[PDB]
Amino acid sequence: ARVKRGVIARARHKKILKQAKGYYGARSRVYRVAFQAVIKAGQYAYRDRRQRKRQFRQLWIARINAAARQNGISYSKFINGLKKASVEIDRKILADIAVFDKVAFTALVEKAKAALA
Amino acid sequence: MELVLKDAQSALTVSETTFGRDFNEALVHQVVVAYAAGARQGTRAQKTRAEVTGSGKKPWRQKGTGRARSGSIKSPIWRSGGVTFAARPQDHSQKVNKKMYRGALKSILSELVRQDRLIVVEKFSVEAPKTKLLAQKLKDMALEDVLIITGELDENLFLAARNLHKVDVRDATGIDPVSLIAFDKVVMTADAVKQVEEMLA
Amino acid sequence: MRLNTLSPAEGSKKAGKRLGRGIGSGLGKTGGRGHKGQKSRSGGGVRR
Amino acid sequence: EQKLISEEDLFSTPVWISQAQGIRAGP
Amino acid sequence: MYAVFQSGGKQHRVSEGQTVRLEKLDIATGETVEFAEVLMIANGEEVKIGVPFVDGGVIKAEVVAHGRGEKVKIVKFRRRKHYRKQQGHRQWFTDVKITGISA
RNA sequence: CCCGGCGAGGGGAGUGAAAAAGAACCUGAAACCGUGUACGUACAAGCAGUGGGAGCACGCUUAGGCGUGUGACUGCGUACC
Ligand SMILES: O=C(N[C@H](CO)[C@H](O)c1ccc([N+](=O)[O-])cc1)C(Cl)Cl
Repeated sequence: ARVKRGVIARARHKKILKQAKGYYGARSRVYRVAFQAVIKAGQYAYRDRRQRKRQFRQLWIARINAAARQNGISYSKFINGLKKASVEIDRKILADIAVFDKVAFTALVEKAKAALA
Repeated sequence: MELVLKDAQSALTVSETTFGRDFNEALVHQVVVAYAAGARQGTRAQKTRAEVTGSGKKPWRQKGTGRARSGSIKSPIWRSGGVTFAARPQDHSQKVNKKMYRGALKSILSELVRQDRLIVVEKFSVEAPKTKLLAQKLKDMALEDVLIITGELDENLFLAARNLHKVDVRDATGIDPVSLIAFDKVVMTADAVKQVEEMLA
Repeated sequence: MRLNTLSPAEGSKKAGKRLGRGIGSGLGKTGGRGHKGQKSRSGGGVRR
Repeated sequence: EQKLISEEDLFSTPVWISQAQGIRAGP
Repeated sequence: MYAVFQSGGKQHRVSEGQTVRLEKLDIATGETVEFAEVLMIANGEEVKIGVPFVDGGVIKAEVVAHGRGEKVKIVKFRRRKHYRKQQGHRQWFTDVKITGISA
């Protein structure tokens, strides 16, 4: 009962070289190199799902700050103003409003200015 | 506990412990596995590193050459002369308890009754040893894939059945567990019942 | 009951071990022997 | 008529004797 | 005119006719949902929240599809320590079309 | 029948179901070596990936800012055993 490997082993390798498309040099050609490349791709992929959520918030905060200071208040006071005014609009939405409706954003600065005084 | 005869209309009284008892799936399965294991020609072999034809000299000087160290051109890592754990002829047959065998025959036979795959008749024989003659009879009874168990090893019946693949003939003494399963219908003579009954009891 | 509708009893046929066949099996590398020393060796061990 | 060549590329040349041979160390 | 509302424990800024992808809702794909907790409504003029949520403010919407998104692969991997796994995930979602912003 | 050293090797015709079945002949994978288009690249410094993420080009997105490729800038990031 001799079992030959030919068909199954090729299929397993071809799956990996397919995951390695676009990579430079041996990493897309040579299984031994590709297999290490594809795993580390996975390790970074896992990681950057968590990192992505850090990067975007830093962006939103930075944009609100710019627009807040444009209406004559700092980010840190503005958010505190909104909290004591019991406004709950989050920073993804606020950074969006900061760009596309500067007039609504100004109205949120007053709302937050009133409460803060 | 009565099995109705096909045509004579003369019911036959049998032991409910033999023909009327519950199907033991786990038991039957064990006895069918051992029969099939009992059928193998355990005939094979390969060569160990001791048995491959070739020489005992180390290829290398142990040290100094850049190669991997070697001891034997018959090492199982080497092309030719491999086979780390080579096969021998071996006996695959298994034990079955007398009682687990009989108990198993009884369970399957009792199911045959329940599934209406068992056919009881007064007599079952043929005239001249012509397979064609048997073939005619079998169509008439609406049977095709069938095991025949007769009272005595009837020869005409035996000869006529040899070329019919879907038909097998057997005397009561020579029955076995897998044949009673492997056919769509099973035919037993009245005499065949009495012999099977005594045997299992 | 046909030859292709028979099974063993549940819990009748435990599968048993096959060492050194990948990380997933749990027994890849070493094979349950630990690392080095007399017990890890082929034919290795002390008498009764 | 281009039959394969003898080649005579059997390569039992491996492996020739191998001294350092060499630096003296280190005592 | 847009409005802001909660749903899949996250917020969305949306206008009428827009399709927006939410966390899974227990609603059949032809029924209408109402979101009655709305953080802002803005048109020519703009009513914002004081107490959280707009007083008279309701958003009505139609559930258009349930489905599953692109597969993502999780890999965990401890080098030299004879450990890894790999593992799959597809996340549920409901898509809704905004049909009404009620101020 | 041609090119061609009365060569090799090719191209036609013809055989042949099929010649990309033609004696270096069943099928006919990859490392490796090529030709052809798409995009990228000569002020720009490092496990070559991933998270962002401009173009430009395709399949019209087959009226719906949709799929494939390519991907400038940019945040993280020292292979495996
Ligand atoms: O092989 C030698 N040198 C090795 C190099 O691997 C080592 O660096 C070394 C150097 C100096 C020495 N000494 O001065 O006695 C001994 C060893 C001999 Cl000189 Cl000992």
